[PDB]
Amino acid sequence: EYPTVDDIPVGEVRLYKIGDGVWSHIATQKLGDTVYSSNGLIVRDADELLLIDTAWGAKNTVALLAEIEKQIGLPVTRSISTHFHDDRVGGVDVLRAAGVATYTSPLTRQLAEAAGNEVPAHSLKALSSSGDVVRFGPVEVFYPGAAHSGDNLVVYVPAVRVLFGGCAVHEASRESAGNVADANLAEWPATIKRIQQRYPEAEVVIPGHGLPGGLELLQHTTNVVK
Ligand SMILES: [Mg+2]
Ligand SMILES: [Zn+2]
Ligand SMILES: [Zn+2]
Repeated sequence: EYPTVDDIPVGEVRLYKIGDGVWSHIATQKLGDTVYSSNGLIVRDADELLLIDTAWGAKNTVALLAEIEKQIGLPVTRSISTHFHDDRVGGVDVLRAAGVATYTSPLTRQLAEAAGNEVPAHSLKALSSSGDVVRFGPVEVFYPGAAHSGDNLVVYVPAVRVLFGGCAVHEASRESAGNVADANLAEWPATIKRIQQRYPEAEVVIPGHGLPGGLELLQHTTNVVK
């Protein structure tokens, strides 16, 4: 039932119910010859929605908003981007066009600027050192340390025990580390442990790319990082 690269053309988006008031969004994108899939999150708060990550580009993010408005029928009022790469901030200008208040960590804004990528407008201050946590509407935003990138954050929804691990967590089938050009492989194991120790009751763990699983995904990531 979970969408993969094989059932979504580039330029379409799909939503998938994870629990009460929680969906993942799934999109696709081609770099050169390779097509990938990518996951974000949608969390209901009263009569509004908080978006976690873009759908990897402006065309995908417009379609994300259209799918959200079809399937759910509530406005996206704020967004959070979980690191600086295009699959997280790519399409932030689409969000701003639509009146969305876009947030990320200060480091993510600096790194995104340095990479020539779109930059969320507002900083989540108080997310500066490994271990920092802030509450944000219906979720916690946790900065566990460097791993996939120096700035990567995870988002936990406590009501329903859902952890969006983003690109710091690999899916079950993935056996290679991936894009490690911004990675901190030395620190990635300690970062994962901080996540495991913080969210031991998580029922679902969603990676940045691929299929969701449980908490087994965290140690699987430590194994893949070697
Ligand atoms: Mg870019
Ligand atoms: Zn990335
Ligand atoms: Zn990614």
